[PDB]
Amino acid sequence: VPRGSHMIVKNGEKWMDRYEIDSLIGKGSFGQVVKAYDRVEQEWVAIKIIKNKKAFLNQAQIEVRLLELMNKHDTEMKYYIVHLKRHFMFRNHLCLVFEMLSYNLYDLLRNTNFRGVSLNLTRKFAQQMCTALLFLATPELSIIHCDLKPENILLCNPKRSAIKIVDFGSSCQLGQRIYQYIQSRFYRSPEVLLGMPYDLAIDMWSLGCILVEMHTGEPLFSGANEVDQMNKIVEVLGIPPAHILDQAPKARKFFEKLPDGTWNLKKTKDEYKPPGTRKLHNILGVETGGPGGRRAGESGHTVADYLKFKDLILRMLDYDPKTRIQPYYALQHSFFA
Ligand SMILES: CNCC(=O)Nc1cc(-c2ccc3occc3c2)cc(N)n1
Repeated sequence: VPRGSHMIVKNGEKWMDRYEIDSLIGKGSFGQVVKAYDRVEQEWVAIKIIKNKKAFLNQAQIEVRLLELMNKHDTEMKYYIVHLKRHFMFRNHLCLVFEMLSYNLYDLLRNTNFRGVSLNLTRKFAQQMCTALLFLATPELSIIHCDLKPENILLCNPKRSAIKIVDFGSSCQLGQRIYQYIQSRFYRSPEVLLGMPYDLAIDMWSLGCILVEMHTGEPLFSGANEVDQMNKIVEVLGIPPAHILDQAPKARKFFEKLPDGTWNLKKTKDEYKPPGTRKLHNILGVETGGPGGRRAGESGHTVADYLKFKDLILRMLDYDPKTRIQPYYALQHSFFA
């Protein structure tokens, strides 16, 4: 019986006279993902090997349940989610076999030297991701991904724009609270930072942050910690509405109520641009040739195009989860006309 939690996986070995292990795709907290040739079906597969650890096995069984639940819907919208082919136990690990995909949107950014992809490619990713979130919002699913980031969105094919969402290991359904901390820090919604109730709208917040990053090459809100995260959000979007902060268990982690009932930023221990002064209009370079002016004198990057993109992003980055744009309405936006 092995001591480590990780499965020993030797490149070139063959599992169950079926799966020819080629290479490691990536390692994580959960375990690893290996590229393997399925000799029975004659196709490449990504095998997700879960660590022999109770927390990770629990997460993986939830991910299996949610993926199988999505599998039974007929809609074309379901193909924006990675397809789980099968799962089995092997050398005492849960193994999930997925369709082989290409590299992730962070790798795509690194291949641009973090200068960003075109607004035309950003629009394509945006439409597919809004369609995927519409699928998760199906009432019988009502799945909150809770970890949307460039690394969990993968190209199907390296030469094409088709994408899929992977990793439902931190996911839950509408009304559940399972994990102390949720969302990757850069992509973490205000409601989660403020310890407030969360629904499917937190995934739309993450998408808004991701889409700006895909076009600029840099994270919109790159917090070192939760206080820095909230402060960088405030630089762009201003002090959150009073009706939110007044109900927020963790309002006083970031803000203080003054005697008039108005909220300001909490004092530092002892740096940020004033609230609302880091305008998204200028981050995107709407009037100034796009990010760093590098898009002036390309097509598909007009002021008209940028204004529609910014308007949609700011609807996705609404502080109020009740009024934040929902996938159904985002798809009708003139940005997609
Ligand atoms: C490191 N981030 C975690 C992670 O890789 N998770 C993950 C990855 C994959 C997956 C599926 C197909 C793939 O083709 C190439 C890589 C790859 C990963 C699927 C699921 N459900 N979760």
